[PDB]
Amino acid sequence: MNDVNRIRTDIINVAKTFGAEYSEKVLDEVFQVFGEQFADNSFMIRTSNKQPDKLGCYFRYHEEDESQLGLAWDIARKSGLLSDQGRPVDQLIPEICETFPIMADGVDFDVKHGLAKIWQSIKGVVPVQDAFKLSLPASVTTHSDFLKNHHLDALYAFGIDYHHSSVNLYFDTYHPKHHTSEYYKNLLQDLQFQPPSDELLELLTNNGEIALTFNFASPRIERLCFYLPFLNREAVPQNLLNPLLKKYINEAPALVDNPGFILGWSFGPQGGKGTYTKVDVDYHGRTVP
Ligand SMILES: CC(C)=CCC/C(C)=C\CSP(=O)(O)OP(=O)(O)O
Ligand SMILES: [Mg+2]
Repeated sequence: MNDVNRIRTDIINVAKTFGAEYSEKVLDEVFQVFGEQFADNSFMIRTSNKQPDKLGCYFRYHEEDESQLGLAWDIARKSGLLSDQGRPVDQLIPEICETFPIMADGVDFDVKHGLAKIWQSIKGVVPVQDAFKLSLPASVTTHSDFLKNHHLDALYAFGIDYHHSSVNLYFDTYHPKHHTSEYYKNLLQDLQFQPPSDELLELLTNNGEIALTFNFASPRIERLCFYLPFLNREAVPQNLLNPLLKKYINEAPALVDNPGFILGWSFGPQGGKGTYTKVDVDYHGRTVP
């Protein structure tokens, strides 16, 4: 119903409040094809401090209704919101669906630039080596031993970023080392990424998902991401947050009195790009639990 319009209104108010580059011409075209999937599925609105003074704004949804799997890529292609510009990421979603059983779908949207990402989550966990036969970046295969050595072993999902022509591999935290802070300090050190704070190293002991980004332009792992859920606003560690992101924890729209959040900590090479914070609000309240 109006549920689509509440959502669209909320995104626009979020961008305007937090200084995110946005286009309504682009938001309209997205909502024409997808607005109903935002009302009917697990749905989150994200901001990130990729720049210190201005948050960018994204909105995402996951489809887990089995009968609807693949519909998102079909309607993104058919609608024209995702074109096939020949780039190496353009074949990845078709390759994934032939190789693995798919259990959930998702697409990510940039509020200025439109459709940014497509997700596929495997039916179950697979050894990351099973992915090596895809046209993934060469940096996945060349890092097979690193992956094994840090138990980034258990692949469960893909993100295909058509904006940055990169690939996120998502790993389940199966190993007892994945619940010790020392592991995350040593992983980040082995990558020569920005070391994390002590507050975050303690929180990371409860960590749930680890993601790594590969791109076709680089022989290097580009960045990694840790993710943690938080049951409501006040559960979120205020001290690890940009005053703009503290604000977002307090004002972010939801269709529920006190929504949960997923936070993401992206780390990149020390002294470079890729080390910032992502804040997703559980807009229906039915995703973090
Ligand atoms: C829509 C759902 C269920 C989850 C989306 C948010 C989440 C916790 C993880 C995947 S989004 P992410 O990999 O963090 O995107 P990038 O930072 O790689 O651009
Ligand atoms: Mg659904």
